[PDB]
Amino acid sequence: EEDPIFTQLAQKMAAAAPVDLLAQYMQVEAHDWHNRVRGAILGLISAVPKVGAAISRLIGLFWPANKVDIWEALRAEEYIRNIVQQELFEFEMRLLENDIQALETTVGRYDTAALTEKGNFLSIWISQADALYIRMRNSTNNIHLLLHMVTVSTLHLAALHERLTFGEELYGTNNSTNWTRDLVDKFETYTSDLIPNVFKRWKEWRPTQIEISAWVRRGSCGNLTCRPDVSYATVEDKISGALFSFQATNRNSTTLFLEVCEDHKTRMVNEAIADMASCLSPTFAFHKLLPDDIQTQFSPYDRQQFGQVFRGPYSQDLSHGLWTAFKNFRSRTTRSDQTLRDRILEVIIRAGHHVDAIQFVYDHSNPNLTTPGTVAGNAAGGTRHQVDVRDRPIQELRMEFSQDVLASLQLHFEDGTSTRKFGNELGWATRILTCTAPYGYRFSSWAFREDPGPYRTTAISVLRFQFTPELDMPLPASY
Amino acid sequence: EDPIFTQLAQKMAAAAEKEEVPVDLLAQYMQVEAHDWHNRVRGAILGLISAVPKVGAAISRLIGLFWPANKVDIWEALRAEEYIRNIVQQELFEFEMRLLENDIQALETTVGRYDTAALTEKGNFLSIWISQADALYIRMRNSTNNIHLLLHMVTVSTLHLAALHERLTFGEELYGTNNSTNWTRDLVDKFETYTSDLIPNVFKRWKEWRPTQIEISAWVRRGSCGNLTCRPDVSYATVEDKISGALFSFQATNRNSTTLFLEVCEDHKTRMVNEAIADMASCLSPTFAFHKLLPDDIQTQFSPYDRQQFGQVFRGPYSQDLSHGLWTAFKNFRSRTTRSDQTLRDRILEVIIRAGHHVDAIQFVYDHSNPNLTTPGTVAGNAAGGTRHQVDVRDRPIQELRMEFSQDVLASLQLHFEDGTSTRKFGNELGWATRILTCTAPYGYRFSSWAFREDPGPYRTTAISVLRFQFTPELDMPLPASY
Repeated sequence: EEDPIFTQLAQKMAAAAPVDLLAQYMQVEAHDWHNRVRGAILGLISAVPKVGAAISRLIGLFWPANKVDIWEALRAEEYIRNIVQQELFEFEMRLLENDIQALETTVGRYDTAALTEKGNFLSIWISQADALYIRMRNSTNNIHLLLHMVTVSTLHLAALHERLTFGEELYGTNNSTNWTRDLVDKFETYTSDLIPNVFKRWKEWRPTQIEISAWVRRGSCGNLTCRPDVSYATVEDKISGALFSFQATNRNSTTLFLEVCEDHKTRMVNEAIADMASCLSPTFAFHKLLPDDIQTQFSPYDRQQFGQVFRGPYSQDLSHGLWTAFKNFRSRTTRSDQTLRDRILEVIIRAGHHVDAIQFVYDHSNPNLTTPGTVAGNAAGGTRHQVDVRDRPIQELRMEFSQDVLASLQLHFEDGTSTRKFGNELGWATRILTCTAPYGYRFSSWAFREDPGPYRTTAISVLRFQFTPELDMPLPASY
Repeated sequence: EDPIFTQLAQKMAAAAEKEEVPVDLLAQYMQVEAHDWHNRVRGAILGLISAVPKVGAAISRLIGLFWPANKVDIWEALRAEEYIRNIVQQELFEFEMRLLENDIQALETTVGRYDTAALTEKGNFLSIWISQADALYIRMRNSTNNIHLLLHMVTVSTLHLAALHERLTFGEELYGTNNSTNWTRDLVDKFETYTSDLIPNVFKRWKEWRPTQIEISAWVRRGSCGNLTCRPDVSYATVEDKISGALFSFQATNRNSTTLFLEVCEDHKTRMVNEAIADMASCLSPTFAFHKLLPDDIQTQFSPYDRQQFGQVFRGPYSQDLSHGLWTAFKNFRSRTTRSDQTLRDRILEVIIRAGHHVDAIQFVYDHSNPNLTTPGTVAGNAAGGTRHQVDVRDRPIQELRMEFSQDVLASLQLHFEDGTSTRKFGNELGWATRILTCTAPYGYRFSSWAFREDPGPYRTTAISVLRFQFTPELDMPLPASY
């Protein structure tokens, strides 16, 4: 007995025939919790001017009849395994169970209350949500509860928004100055203090779980041969479990492999920070709960912490698991594009057998003009492809590496459509890597390394992509 | 920088001037190093027959491969074998090797003494080599963790048979007497015990153990009507390999069952076991060349390897469903093949690929008793659909197959050849691949057969949704130039 959704998706792809709607749906499900939190916030802004209407929608998303609840949906978040230790926030949540049930009881009582009793339950809701967040924030394992803090802060500000929006209906008085100040103050505490500061503590911890080991065995002449010196190094992430091993003979050095190991650590930390930033990105929509007339007085998020996140770098060298020889490893970018403009209008790709050139083309203060990015690679080589990405944001970039350089590039758009693969039309890809936008973030910039390629022209050997929060990200239909 | 990387870079630049699709010589070299131990063992065996019969010459060649000046030794080359992490526990054979260190050191002393000795002294040292080599293998065989020393057994059995071959080949000028009858019987007897008893039987014990490291767990949390909602029943299942660390997770709401996900978890376990067996089979494949050490006139009297254990190994199955890590709903999972091609013929002459937007049909064309004729295999998929691509794989064996999956079916196929050249990608010329999977022949094995599952694709035609590839040992596999 199959779940009917898979049947409908198979028929929908037949009807369309095109986009892999099956894969599309499952990628939405991977971010179920994320979509619920965003869905609940968007509901508070868009919903009919009717007391409890938006809150009823929030309850439907967070505590549906036929689906997992918000707390267990949280457990299944795609990125969770790379950023926090499941077992630690499992323990903390056993201590918070009765406080969470109490808050849920109050949320339910507000929903079912007559208008004359709603005001009382909302006050209790506000207090309970406030206390529950303070508990999580004061916990020894607070950094592992960061997604639980996104959930509770959402419930807190939902109630504060409800109280301001419908305050005269709930209480009768005109205390809108107080109701406004209360929303603003708790908005500030979360978005300017508690979320950034706990994220900073988390960011200091995450790299400590990646251990670099370097050692040597001195050569030995005995009966049969003279065995050479062997220098070794390993970089292991205890969270993700990713392991990269290096060794080189006829060398006696504990420093030889530190640079490439540190580059791998930076890369793993980049991936971890981007994942966490994504999971916190729903809190960047709290800004939209503030009255329109004061929205320009507040930042939607802490730009130092969340303004810039990275995936990669990517290279043929960075993909190899176990080295038996010492190479001049292409393990990081050596050139960064402009970052001032954070919206891409076009991507220019020159390509023949390999990728000849990449240029991001950004927006301009004057919306009629554009800001040409740095030209990576050979500006004269191959065929020039101008991909207009106005009205189709980039969701994923696929890179193929061959002969130690970038062989091809392909863009995957938000709606699931894609470009042609540019370069390596006929050839075999040694490595295939997919750079996926952190959910809630857009491509904002990039960095690269250039090297002489096998055609004795400038090739792109290393790529790293930079992202900034997307404050106007559309949700899937069902949300 | 190691001078090899600059050399490889220059060679690819030279080739780029002439060839439309040049070979990744860098990747090619690094894939040879990934199997350094394997290549050394094969190179050592081959060198006994390859060399014009000259006393000590083949043994000198073996010593150069096993204990070089500017590379790691045979024992540490072993540790770095690509497949090792999927098959054996390193800590367990580390523990055993510490107990065997002084015996290995003794055998190595004797090998060096044989190599450096004058002709009149060589004979004595070779006899000591034989005794020490035999004794060391029995210690590994009798070992508590013998299954984890299988690659070490491959190494010692090579050293043991190398010496027995040397004694038969040069026995007259070593010892003076002609005892070729006894020397033949000794080589045959040890060849037999290794290839027909000890390697097959320890492999059987290993094969019994490897599946036990894969755990399947199923449980349910029943629904609860409290204050604010009625929480639904959730059914869970997991399949985890404690060796590779591979983990696949399943859950479905509004279902109360511990049986729902057992079939898909069992199919994952079967797939994980397939990949492990193929990995280990590859590692033991150099012992299949022991046969070539036997005198030409008796080679037809012996099997080069145990066909039941090593005749057929598998990689996959591969499908879009099988690649997904965490499921939040129940699907009719496409997790195993439903139809296997013929297996009687085990040499492929051609692969026919029909493709349009996706792969329409695949057919393997095998050898025939009559070398003028062929044996067309079963046609998988839509025999009429797409553009027909006939790939002649006479003179270019298949090293790797690349599969792209999109819309729950096979979107494209691409062939990677032994020499590093490839075909075009057939299908999905302009599209985005949901999943990309590479099926790499176990090193020492060639593609011998395949199995598949068919499903209706999005274009209302028969599509290929699941692929599994079967392999048989390649007894005439060439070595890289280096070896």
